[PDB]
Amino acid sequence: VVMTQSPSTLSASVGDTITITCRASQSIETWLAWYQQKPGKAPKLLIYKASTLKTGVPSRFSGSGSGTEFTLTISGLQFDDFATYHCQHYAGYSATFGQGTRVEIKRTVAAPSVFIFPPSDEQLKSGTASVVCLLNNFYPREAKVQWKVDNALQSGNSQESVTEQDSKDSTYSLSSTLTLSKADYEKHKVYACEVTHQGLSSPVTKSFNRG
Amino acid sequence: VVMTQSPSTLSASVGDTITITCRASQSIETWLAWYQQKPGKAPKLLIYKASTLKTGVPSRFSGSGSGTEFTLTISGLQFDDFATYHCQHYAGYSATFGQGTRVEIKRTVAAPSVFIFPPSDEQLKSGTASVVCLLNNFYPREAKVQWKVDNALQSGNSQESVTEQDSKDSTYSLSSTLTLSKADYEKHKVYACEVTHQGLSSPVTKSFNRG
Amino acid sequence: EVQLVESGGGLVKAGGSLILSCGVSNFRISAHTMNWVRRVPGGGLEWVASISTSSTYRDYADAVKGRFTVSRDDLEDFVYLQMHKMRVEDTAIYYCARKGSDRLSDNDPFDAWGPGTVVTVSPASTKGPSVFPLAPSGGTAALGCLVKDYFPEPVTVSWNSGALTSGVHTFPAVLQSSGLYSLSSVVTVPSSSLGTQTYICNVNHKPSNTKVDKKVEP
Amino acid sequence: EVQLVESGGGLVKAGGSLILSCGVSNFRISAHTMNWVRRVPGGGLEWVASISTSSTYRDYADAVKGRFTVSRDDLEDFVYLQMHKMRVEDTAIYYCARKGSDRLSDNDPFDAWGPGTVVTVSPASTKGPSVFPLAPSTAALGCLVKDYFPEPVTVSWNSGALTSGVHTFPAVLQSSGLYSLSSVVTVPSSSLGTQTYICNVNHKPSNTKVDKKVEP
Ligand SMILES: OC[C@H]1O[C@H](O[C@@H]2[C@@H](O[C@@H]3[C@@H](O[C@@H]4[C@H](O)[C@H](O)O[C@H](CO)[C@H]4O)O[C@H](CO)[C@@H](O)[C@@H]3O)O[C@H](CO)[C@@H](O)[C@@H]2O)[C@@H](O)[C@@H](O)[C@@H]1O
Ligand SMILES: OC[C@H]1O[C@H](O[C@@H]2[C@@H](O[C@@H]3[C@@H](O[C@@H]4[C@H](O)[C@H](O)O[C@H](CO)[C@H]4O)O[C@H](CO)[C@@H](O)[C@@H]3O)O[C@H](CO)[C@@H](O)[C@@H]2O)[C@@H](O)[C@@H](O)[C@@H]1O
Repeated sequence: VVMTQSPSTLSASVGDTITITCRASQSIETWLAWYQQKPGKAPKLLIYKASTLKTGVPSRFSGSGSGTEFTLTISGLQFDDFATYHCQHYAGYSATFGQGTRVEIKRTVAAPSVFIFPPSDEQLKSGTASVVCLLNNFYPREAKVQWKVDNALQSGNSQESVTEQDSKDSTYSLSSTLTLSKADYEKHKVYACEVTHQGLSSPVTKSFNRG
Repeated sequence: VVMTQSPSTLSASVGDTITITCRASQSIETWLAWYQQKPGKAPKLLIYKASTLKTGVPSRFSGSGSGTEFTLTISGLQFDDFATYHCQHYAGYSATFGQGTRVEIKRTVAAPSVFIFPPSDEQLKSGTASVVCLLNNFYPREAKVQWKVDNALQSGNSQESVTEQDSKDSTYSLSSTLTLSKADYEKHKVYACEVTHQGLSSPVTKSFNRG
Repeated sequence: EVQLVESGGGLVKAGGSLILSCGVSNFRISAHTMNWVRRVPGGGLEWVASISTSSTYRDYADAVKGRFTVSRDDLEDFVYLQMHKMRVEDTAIYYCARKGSDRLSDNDPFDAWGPGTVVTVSPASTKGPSVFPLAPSGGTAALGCLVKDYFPEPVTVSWNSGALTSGVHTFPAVLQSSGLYSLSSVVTVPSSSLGTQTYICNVNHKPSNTKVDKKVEP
Repeated sequence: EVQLVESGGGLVKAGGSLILSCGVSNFRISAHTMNWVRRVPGGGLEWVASISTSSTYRDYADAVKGRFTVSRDDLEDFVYLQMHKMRVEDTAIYYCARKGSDRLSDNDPFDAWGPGTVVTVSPASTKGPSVFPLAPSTAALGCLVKDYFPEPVTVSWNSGALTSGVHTFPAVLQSSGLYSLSSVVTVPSSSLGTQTYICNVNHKPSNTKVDKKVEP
């Protein structure tokens, strides 16, 4: 049994009415639950048996469907409702989830401002080089960051984190850190960060030469 | 119930006959077991019910005693018998052990040869300084190593390990590593290892100046 | 031959938690009282915990009472040791031992031991961060602070003691392979102010009460 | 009201093991089927494991069957998850959750969850040592074999030619989680200008061989 949510990201505004669809690869009758999850918190049960609202859950949430097609509807989206929603087929001794639908605040596409920072000499003295790439205030959330060291595409030596949707302008920001030993860092010259995003006509590359 | 073994270390020669005593703080009848343990290995049950040899144990091991006083005897100490021995009071749902007796090969007191090694430049490029102190071929096993950096006694930044008793000369050796950042290492000049040991009339200091 | 195998040892920071497990080979635990014993760096053995058949009785050494829990799984032959609020003196090799003999009686010795697993508890429950400058387009320049190698979360970052808040992004921390957290905090400013305006990031790590002010110049 | 709390998360290297535990407050687990679920970095939830009342049935996701084991302790209200031979894609937040309802039925949803515990799996299952010389000022010289994982490391001197006077010390585990040892040898000082000294370090877990000559 495979559960598929639609869409993967749902953009909307406060006061809207929105619908998330969950499709089961085969009939699951009404053995379906909807959960809400806020970042860093535990999931909360919203709806079970396809349409039974859990006690305490506001009446703007509504579940419907049966068989292979199910819908969660929020009528009068409030700010507290922006979060990820999960559908779940649950059986006696197993369960399967959808991939989750993130409900975010709608706005217009915005390309990021990209900046690159070489490692500080203070940190280089310590034997570690952290190269940082900043993608500032972009929308939507999907972005691709590639590290190239002397044009060699890098993998496995970088980590990134993304901010929550900004309260003022509804954009996201991303930080990517490439970490190398001082030796490895000084074995190369050109350090570059290549950013792909919907709001850009072509990928943007920011680079620097060690020196 | 508190169990006390005596002695803590027993020095002997191959072919000797030795006795280790175990005292109980109160009468435990014959509810006592003796275990053998080699370094890095699991304890092995030798004797239980104070005097019953476990199947597979050589007949040179023998247990005796009852109440509060117990003895383990090895008649014809062989090389494989040099190890730690643990007594244990065992009850239905609890147990308590003595502190252990290390049976080692006896020899004459020998002071250590002391050597100090500054960090290699190759490691210094990595941002880490390891200063190493070696105490070579001493007896008995107990030794004290203190690090002094510009006469400031160090604590918490060193680790040491001790070799097993040497097969040829029955001495021990000890290695102590002081680890510092490159920054902290280059902020001081005099590095000193101070060794206290029975075979020395006074503590010995070996030093070097960064340079 | 009867075998036992521990699993789950490693490096823990003081105050943390770790759970050990023990599997067996060539016997069932159901008829055996199972035990946890530890060898301390001093070389002696300490009885840690005992769990009787059917989990009827669970006994603990005084040094670990209230912090450790022993559990058993007879259907799959597993023993568990939960260790919470760990102290430096919990550093030891941990063995699971079977109470048994050729014929089972009401009080048998520990006749089978696992090889042991090393558990080391470091005294440093917290570690303070290093702060490096992310030093400085058209009118907009970006600068920031890399707050690296701290533990645990969280760290707070402000710019100019709170004066500069617009355009500030403090990113979710990231957990490195060293077991230490790292994050960055950035701000975008008019580039024409890089030679007249001072920029200082104020990093506060309350778990270690560490405050660091770092000036970020080009 | 009803509470669950996980314990035991942390940083593990690929191929290693970690055991999680779950305690509860204000209910007993005996009547509840208990479950482990994980949230992956991508953001979705994955069912991991399920253990029925009396441990009659134990069910696992295909991705973890054969590597994970779930256990329960009804008398003290604990659930356990053993994770062995861990892979990078096991990185996730792990929650324990009970199946339950106002009236217990044969198929209830997950009505109570713990807050989750973070489990991170590093890609590097082994790491090879760095070898530095302990250069002489009877003289002593040696090799510092630092920052490898896991045990063991083997050291010989001159491929076995030099065995007398050699002390290879038990490794030490550093606060970084990586092992370090030293190997030393004492030689006549009058031989420092004619005899070559090379330590041969062999780390079989990473198939690493390193020869380092130690000059004054
Ligand atoms: O840790 C002790 C023992 O445990 C394992 O062996 C088990 C052990 O069970 C005990 C047994 O006690 C009996 C009851 O009191 C009964 O009323 O009377 C008889 C006769 O005196 C007692 O033997 O059973 C109870 C549960 O009823 C249990 O709590 C006890 O621990 O002993 C029996 C054999 O005596 C054995 O079959 C069990 O498996 C095992 O680790 C052993 O080596 C330990 O010594
Ligand atoms: O995971 C499902 C459920 O588990 C918890 O509740 C338990 C559950 O037990 C079920 C029950 O099955 C019945 C018996 O086999 C009986 O003989 O026949 C009827 C025929 O319909 C079965 O329903 O008992 C067995 C054990 O023998 C067990 O395997 C089943 O899962 O359900 C009962 C109530 O139905 C409950 O009392 C049990 O505690 C709990 O987490 C619940 O929320 C879950 O949905």
